[PDB]
Amino acid sequence: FKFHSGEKVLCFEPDPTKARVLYDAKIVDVIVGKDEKGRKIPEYLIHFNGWNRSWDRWAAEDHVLRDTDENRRLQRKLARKAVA
Amino acid sequence: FKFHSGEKVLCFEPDPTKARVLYDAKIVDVIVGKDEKGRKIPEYLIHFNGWNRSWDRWAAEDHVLRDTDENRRLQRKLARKAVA
Amino acid sequence: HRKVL
DNA sequence: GCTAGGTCAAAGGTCA
DNA sequence: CTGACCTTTGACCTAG
DNA sequence: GCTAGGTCAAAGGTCA
DNA sequence: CTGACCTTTGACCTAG
Repeated sequence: FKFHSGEKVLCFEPDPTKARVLYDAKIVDVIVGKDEKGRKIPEYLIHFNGWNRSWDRWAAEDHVLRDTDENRRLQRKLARKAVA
Repeated sequence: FKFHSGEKVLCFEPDPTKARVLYDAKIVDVIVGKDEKGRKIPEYLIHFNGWNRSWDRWAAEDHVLRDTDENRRLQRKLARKAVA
Repeated sequence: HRKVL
């Protein structure tokens, strides 16, 4: 699908109760999964750079951004919000 | 929430790949769960009348209907579609 | 219960 | 600074 | 092969 | 004390 | 005529 194993990406904080920020991350595994209505949807196991594997989280495509100038800009912008 | 343990209800087929029909069922257990965005949502363990406990499925509120004249009418209507 | 604010 | 309890997500095994 | 359940394995958090 | 759960046996339905 | 299997109920215990 949109991202592939090995790919370096940006990924949203997987924990809802925490500041919405973007972490540098890596696709560890992809997996065809299934929506509530049985449609094939991809799932992505994500590794958070600089944290060890025990921090790896399953995330929906929604939650994973391409490592792009524009997404990096969005990273910095969310990073400032969270500190302030 | 909307339904309670012990309550007799109608419940949608929980299996997407099967005919959309309504089964007579019973709320076995309710459970406060959490949505993708961490909001509290109720989950309901449903028992399907006439099938044994090994067929019990967790279902979202969406999937559970009150045992009502109007819902019984809907049941019959879906049941006819499914046979035809 | 997780990580950083 | 530390430790003890609870709790969470992942992963794996069992049961029918 | 699936869904439910239970258990183990790290790691956190909040108490004390 | 009362409550919600869990286990259990009695009893009636349907089916093959 | 019988046994398997499901439901609903009333009894009971226990944990909180």
